Amino acid sequence: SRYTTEFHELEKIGSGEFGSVFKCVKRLDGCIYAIKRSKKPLAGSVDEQNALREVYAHAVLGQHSHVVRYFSAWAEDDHMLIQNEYCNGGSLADAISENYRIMSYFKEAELKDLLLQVGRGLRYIHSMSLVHMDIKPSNIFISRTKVMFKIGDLGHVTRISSPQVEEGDSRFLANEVLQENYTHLPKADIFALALTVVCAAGAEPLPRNGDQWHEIRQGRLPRIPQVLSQEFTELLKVMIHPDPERRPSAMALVKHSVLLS
Ligand SMILES: CCN(CC)CCOc1ccc(Nc2ncc3cc(-c4c(Cl)cccc4Cl)c(=O)n(C)c3n2)cc1
Ligand SMILES: [Cl-]
Ligand SMILES: [Cl-]
Repeated sequence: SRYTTEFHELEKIGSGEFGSVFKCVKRLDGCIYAIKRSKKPLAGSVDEQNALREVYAHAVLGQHSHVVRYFSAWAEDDHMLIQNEYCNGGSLADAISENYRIMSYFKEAELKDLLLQVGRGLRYIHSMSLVHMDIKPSNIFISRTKVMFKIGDLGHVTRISSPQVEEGDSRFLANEVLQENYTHLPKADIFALALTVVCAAGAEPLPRNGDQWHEIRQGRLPRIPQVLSQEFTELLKVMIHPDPERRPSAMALVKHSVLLS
């Protein structure tokens, strides 16, 4: 078994439809990795093409400081194993839940930092003519010890020039993608990033549909209980503009003074 030969398993850190994710130490280098272990997808299934999008996204991208690093993938014993960088801070979804548990929150400066850093990850992905298509808090990961945010799960990554769109979570989905308009996909990532920051900011749980859903896609920003400066707030609001061309590109985002300050 390559998995057991190369690695010692420390604890399960995720599970779901499939499979599990384990925190492991690699024996040769003594470093900690996250390894996703699952039953090998049925040939031709959605789960397989997700795994395919992921491997081939990595082949294009290689490494970036705001993208969760993909080291290796292999299959053995009717399982698929995917080795990633371990982010010791968990996902942004975890951190938001923990904030509610203990009644903490992200200060405005910390929210801007989140926005800027994920923006930097999108800038790189977009510059390679890819789009992520599943930005949301559970796919943003956190490395600490001083904090780095990284984009995880490239399973929905597709090409701008020949997009195959597996829709993401309807809570974070821009209206034009739902309308099967795939001509501005980088701006769907920007949209979802705005709502991701809004979630991080303490907003009520986002609607999956209904009037509240549609109101959001009209460019109306959900209520945020923290007082944010008006400049920060207006930047979030423009990121969910109904006209995607009025949303900033990631390039424009990471040069924004409100964020760099
Ligand atoms: C620490 C105790 N707890 C309570 C929250 C259990 C879960 O806590 C976590 C601690 C750290 C992480 N970090 C982490 N770091 C990297 C990955 C990478 C993948 C990943 C992805 Cl997104 C795609 C393909 C392959 C992999 Cl390994 C992953 O699924 N998870 C959960 C990942 N998780 C998480 C929870
Ligand atoms: Cl098993
Ligand atoms: Cl641009």
